[PDB]
Amino acid sequence: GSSGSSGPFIMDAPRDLNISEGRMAELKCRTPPMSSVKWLLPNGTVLSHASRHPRISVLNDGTLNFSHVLLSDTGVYTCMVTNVAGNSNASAYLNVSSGPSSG
Repeated sequence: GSSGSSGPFIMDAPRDLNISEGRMAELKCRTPPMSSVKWLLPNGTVLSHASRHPRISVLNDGTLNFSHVLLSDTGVYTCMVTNVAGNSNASAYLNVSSGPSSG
């Protein structure tokens, strides 16, 4: 993001999230109309609306849902945003702990 008040072309940017393994997670991310939204994985790859990934599903708004995060999914994700006006991207970390959140 650059100096100013408006900022990048991301109404909503993702932030470090903490979830357990085998649960539904989501990355807060909002993108404007007529824009290319995607997500890069810490494993060396990128997904997008087109992608037919079962777990990693990119919603319209531009949110990254996870049917069930795995201990191997733990890492850092980056959301790319390309628009005829400008280009911007954000990052975030996802923690996956094996087992539920109870005693």
